[PDB]
Amino acid sequence: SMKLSSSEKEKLLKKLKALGAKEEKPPEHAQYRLRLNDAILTVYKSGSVVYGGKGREKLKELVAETVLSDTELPRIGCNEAGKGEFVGPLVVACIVADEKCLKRLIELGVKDSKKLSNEKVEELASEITETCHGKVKLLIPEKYNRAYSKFKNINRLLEAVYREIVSDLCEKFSPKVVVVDKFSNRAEEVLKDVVKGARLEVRPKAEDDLAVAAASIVAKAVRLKTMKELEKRFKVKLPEGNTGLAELLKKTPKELHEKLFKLHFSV
RNA sequence: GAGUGCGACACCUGAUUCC
DNA sequence: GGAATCAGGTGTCGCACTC
Ligand SMILES: [Mg+2]
Repeated sequence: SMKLSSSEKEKLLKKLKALGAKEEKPPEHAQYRLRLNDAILTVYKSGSVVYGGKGREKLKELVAETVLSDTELPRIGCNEAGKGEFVGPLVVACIVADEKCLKRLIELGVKDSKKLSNEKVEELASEITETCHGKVKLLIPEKYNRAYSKFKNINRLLEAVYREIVSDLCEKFSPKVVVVDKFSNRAEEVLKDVVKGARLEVRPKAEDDLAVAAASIVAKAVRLKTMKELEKRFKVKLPEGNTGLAELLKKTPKELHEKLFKLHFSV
């Protein structure tokens, strides 16, 4: 389920009441629950909005209208995966959302990839990339390790990667807003001068933004796909996160380390 | 030692909808 | 009994940064 902002929750509630919806007793941690005919809408205090009952089409459209009314388009959301994992690639993804893309993300109930299973992520990423334009920078470990040699700091590397993608996408698409996770204290500073006239937002919990969340899903799916390829390529079994790393280091032939791991890590 | 942000991974428990 | 959605919480492992 997607996450509504504070203003959207309030505007959605008013809108649904204004066309007759009946308030019902909300479940634990929910803000409100409305019935419209036989369709149920539940909005959690977190902002997550959940459809229930039957004939959910009218509810879905009303939510879409609400989110569309206060979301400036076109916009870009930016996110990375594989940053803190010793094994496998670093992936930076940016998604450009126009109206058709935004409506799609809403329909899909898109949210932060951290809250999604692997199968859900792969499924959603293909739905996303079928509708939205975007750009992905993939750094498999062999490439990552070379890039890291020049930067000697992951934030500096991330800055360079984001700066290039965002600059190119802004020149091409000229969005009204650019939103990105605060991945370093210097990220705003680096991105400020490549976004042209767009409003730039660098902030924590950036995945509350639909386009940022869509980007987290794409970046994560690219990582998962690459992890599988690395496994078949080097005939090795790999953990998606940081588990069993000391043993994995010993098990893995030394000449494959630069091809599988982020060597600068101390694990 | 304690935090913040980013990246995760692995679990527990409760609620809701539909069949 | 099955599919799914949400929420509150626990632990572990990394890079960067602050006190
Ligand atoms: Mg991410």
